[PDB]
Amino acid sequence: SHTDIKVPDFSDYRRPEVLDSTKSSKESSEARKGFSYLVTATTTVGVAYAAKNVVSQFVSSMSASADVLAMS
Amino acid sequence: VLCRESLRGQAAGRPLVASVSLNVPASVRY
Amino acid sequence: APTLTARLYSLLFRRTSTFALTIVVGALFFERAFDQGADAIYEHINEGKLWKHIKHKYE
Amino acid sequence: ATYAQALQSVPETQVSQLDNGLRVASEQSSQPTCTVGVWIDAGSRYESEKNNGAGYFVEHLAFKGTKNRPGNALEKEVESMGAHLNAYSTREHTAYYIKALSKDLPKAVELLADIVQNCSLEDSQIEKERDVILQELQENDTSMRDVVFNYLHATAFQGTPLAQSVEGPSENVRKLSRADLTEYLSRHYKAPRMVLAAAGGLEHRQLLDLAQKHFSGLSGTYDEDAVPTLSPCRFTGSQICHREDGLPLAHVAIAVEGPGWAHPDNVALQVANAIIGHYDCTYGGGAHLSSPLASIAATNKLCQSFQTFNICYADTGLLGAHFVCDHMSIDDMMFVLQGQWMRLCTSATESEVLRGKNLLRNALVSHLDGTTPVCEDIGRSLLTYGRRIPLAEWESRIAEVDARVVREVCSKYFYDQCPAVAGFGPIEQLPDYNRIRSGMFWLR
Amino acid sequence: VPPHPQDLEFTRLPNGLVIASLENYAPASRIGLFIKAGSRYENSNNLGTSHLLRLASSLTTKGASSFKITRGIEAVGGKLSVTSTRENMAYTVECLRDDVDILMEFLLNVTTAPEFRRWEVAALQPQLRIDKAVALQNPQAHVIENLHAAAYRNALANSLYCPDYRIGKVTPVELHDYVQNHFTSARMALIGLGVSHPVLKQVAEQFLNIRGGLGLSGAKAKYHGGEIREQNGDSLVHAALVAESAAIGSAEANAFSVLQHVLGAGPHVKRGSNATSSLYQAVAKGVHQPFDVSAFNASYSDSGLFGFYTISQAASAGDVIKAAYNQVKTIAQGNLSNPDVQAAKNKLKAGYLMSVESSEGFLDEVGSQALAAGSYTPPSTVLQQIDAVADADVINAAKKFVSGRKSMAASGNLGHTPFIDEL
Amino acid sequence: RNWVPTAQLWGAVGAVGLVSAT
Amino acid sequence: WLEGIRKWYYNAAGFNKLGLMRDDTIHENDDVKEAIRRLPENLYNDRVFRIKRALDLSMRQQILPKEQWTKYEEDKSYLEPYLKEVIRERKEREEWAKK
Repeated sequence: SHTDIKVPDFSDYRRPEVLDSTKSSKESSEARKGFSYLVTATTTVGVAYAAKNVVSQFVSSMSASADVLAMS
Repeated sequence: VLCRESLRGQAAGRPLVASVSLNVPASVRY
Repeated sequence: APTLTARLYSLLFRRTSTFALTIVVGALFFERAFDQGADAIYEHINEGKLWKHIKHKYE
Repeated sequence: ATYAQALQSVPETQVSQLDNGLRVASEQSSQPTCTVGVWIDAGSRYESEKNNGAGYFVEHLAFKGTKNRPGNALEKEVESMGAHLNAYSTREHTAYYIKALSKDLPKAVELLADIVQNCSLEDSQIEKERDVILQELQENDTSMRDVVFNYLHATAFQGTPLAQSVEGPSENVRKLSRADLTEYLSRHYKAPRMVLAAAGGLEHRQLLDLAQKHFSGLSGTYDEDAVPTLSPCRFTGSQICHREDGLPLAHVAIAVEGPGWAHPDNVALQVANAIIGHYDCTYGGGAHLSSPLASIAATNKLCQSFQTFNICYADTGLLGAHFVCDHMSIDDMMFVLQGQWMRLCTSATESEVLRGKNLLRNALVSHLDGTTPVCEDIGRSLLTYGRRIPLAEWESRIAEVDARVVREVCSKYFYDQCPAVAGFGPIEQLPDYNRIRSGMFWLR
Repeated sequence: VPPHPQDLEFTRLPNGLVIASLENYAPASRIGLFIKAGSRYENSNNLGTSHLLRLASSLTTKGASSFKITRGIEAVGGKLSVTSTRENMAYTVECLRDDVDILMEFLLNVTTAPEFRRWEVAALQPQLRIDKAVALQNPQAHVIENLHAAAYRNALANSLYCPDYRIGKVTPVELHDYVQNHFTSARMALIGLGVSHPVLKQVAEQFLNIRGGLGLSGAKAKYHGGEIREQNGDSLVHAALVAESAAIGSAEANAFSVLQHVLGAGPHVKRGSNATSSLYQAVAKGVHQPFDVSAFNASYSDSGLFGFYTISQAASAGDVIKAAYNQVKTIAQGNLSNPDVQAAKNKLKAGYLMSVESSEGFLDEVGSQALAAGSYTPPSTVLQQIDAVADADVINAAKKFVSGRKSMAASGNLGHTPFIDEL
Repeated sequence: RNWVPTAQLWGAVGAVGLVSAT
Repeated sequence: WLEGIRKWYYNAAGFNKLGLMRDDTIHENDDVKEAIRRLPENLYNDRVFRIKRALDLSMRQQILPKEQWTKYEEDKSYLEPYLKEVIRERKEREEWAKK
């Protein structure tokens, strides 16, 4: 039958916060999301710091150089 | 449609009666 | 009990609207924090050798 | 008179309780036929990995000869008296009931008591019902509607009792002994865990006398242990993808974690599921249908059918939707469906919520018509809710719901939540779980 | 606390329209306009026109657009259905008690004043290929179409679903004319539930007055003998064998209806062995397989069919049909005790009371009588009607089956499935 | 109606942005 | 009253020199396309040819002989009654969607 199909054990791959199969995940869910989405946000902040500097440097080359500012 | 238990009752109880609707699914009673 | 990271999720970055406001403001602060820190680290690494260290000298 | 008055003037349900533990409930009317039955907190969730399929067998064996009425004497006696006998097994609720004439009430209650208490469980008959269940499990294998729902449970509630099918695995059916069935019966089939419901033209006093005279023979507590109480089941956001191109149409069932029987939110979730609604290709309205998912699905001809469900259990459930479609229409159907969830979470018009309420208002009154649905409602209500809920109380909770409530509740249960997804059939297009999970919140 | 039951009121207008309302004090309302219009009143030319009309109930009317009908009914949580028999078309609306006049308005617009726009009808044409194909998955359905087709000549031989060649060919003019001819005062009958009588009467006078040709009555259910045998290549072998029973109005109908329950009508016990069923026990002792057999009884205002339906394997059909036929012939010759009839009557009269229990079945029964006779006869008199049927009437009905001309219909692998002449 | 707090929050997100690089 | 200018402008428009009626020159959109789809076989197959001939004229940079020109009096408004209904149904859908 198709009722012979049970889902294999993911206890190896699971997080610690959802291992107890007698426990409602909802209390941990917000923490589990908050952890992963923090990584993403921290990455975006770190790139945003870089991107700002890279762009600003190219913009500054297009601006007035040292030798023109000197003899102005 | 494999055993005799489930197969009971499928023989025509009455002349078929086609019902169509706006909301409810279309059925064929008896 | 509301946890540490869940408390961030719940109020700070559940919505994608506030997600960005957090990133922007966090990046605004991070820039000040990191530059200042890494400047000071580089300046302590290279103590006395840069102009700002020997500027009082000739001024 | 008005709808609000009619609700108040509806016959009030009444409940009494025997000393041995049994609850006895009744709904009186002016009709001549009636439904009477027995509802039990028993099923797949109470079963374990050893004795999975016990509740089903017992249901299979129930109506075969009792200890005092052997073979097919019970069958002959029920048939010859001009009445119907019926049964089922939910994951959380097993139930036997008789539909009969009001005149026939005493005999009906006696035959119910006979079925429950003193069941024969003939060994030659277990060996025949073994083959019957083994046939019936192959009969369910071909039904794609059932397979995808059993998979939804299996993956939603993985590693817990609710993952188990009510029918049970073929190996357990092949090896289930009489010792297991009788022990399952002796444990679970008892008075405080049972309810006797009735509905039709009948007097509550008389039902209580019949229950006192026949059902008070049941035991009233335990041996000081052996009292199983429900441990909560872990919901797991996860996917199961039975790829099978040979079958004609892909069946998909997607759901997020449910509220549980107790939660008031259920009303707002029923209103929510009524707004998204349900469609079938035989519907009349088609392109002009109110629910945008049906309208879009009808115009473009995305799917054959879809239905939003809220399956409820003790402290959890499955809130989501089901659809049947062509193998090239899965991504689109999924996109419109999730689009509707996200929309309802974030933006919900007052008009469509009123439509959502009225659909549910009509659903309640449509469903409780005839005695059997009311007898079910009583028997189920007392096991789940604890008491029978009047239609006025339901209406109070529906009228309570407005647009803000639907948004606050939909967004609570759906927005940024891992959903349990089950796919069976030609499902090559079925979106990746990360893409489904990305669809469970919005761009905003 | 028990509430009092009120009388089903009844009024018949001068123009011929039958009215009946029951003040239920219910939360929901349940209104139906029953019409003598259906598969039978089609003819050789305009076939499947009732089927398309059944489907077209939400199309644009003169007072309301198709969009307004769908959205207006759905916004109040209501639902508009159409239920066709061979004889009658039952347009039914359901809703809450405060939204009655709205659903009534749409009901009248659909039934009295439809437009049948060329493009809308043309757009609807492929839906009846679907709606047919959906129902024809149940092989019961197709065997019954073939049975009626082979049993009768002209009238009831018309298929309820549209003929396959007529898919696409039904015109908007044919619908117009089919409505104008049949949807008329003497042929119609407005039923109500959870509603006051005066408003239902006033609406029925104000809107439902229209009359044209035809004027009730009818043609002729010319009974014949036939067999159409459709080779299927299916898992099972579905078959049916009937003869001309009595029409619905007489006591003979009740004798046949009792005889159905004396024989194997249909199971009562979930997962039972069909104990008190006669036909099932007659065939079970003969052949040892998975099967099912049951007594089929159709009764109309003109004519009726009675016999039985058999489901079986390839080879078993030959034995099953014969053994069931012989069990009808053993009753027909006269082996029948008094308790068999007294059980069967109790089964029938219980089953009748159960059929009128839910308000949908009740309304269908009030609407059945409003057209069939033009009257109402409450359950108690129907109980008396059943109990008054003699054993001689049951033996005469069973004898009329065996003696009368035969009508067969089978579909499956029919290699060892007999003809009528082989019986 | 419902996009007023969202568009205000995105209005703030965009605003600080122009402060972000400049 | 001023039907004259209505008549002058008609002649000054010049689509009548190509043998087109007014509703052959209407700019297609969702409503017009739908109205044109609702047209019965005869009026559709006619506008097809009227347009097919008018384009063939426009290619060759010519117009019809003066008698074959469309007449302001005999200029039938074949498309309007359909297009009015399509527009009214869309307005209804929008007015219903408003609530």
